[PDB]
Formats: sequence, structure tokens, C-alpha cells
Amino acid sequence: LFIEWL
Amino acid sequence: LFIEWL
Repeated sequence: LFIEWL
Repeated sequence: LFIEWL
């Protein structure tokens, strides 16, 4: 599971 | 920016 917020 | 990989 990969999550990114930028 | 939101990125999800499951």
C-alpha cells in the first residue's frame, strides 16, 4: 500500500 | 496532490 499527499 | 497504489 502506497499513499502520498503533497 | 494525492497518490494511492494498492
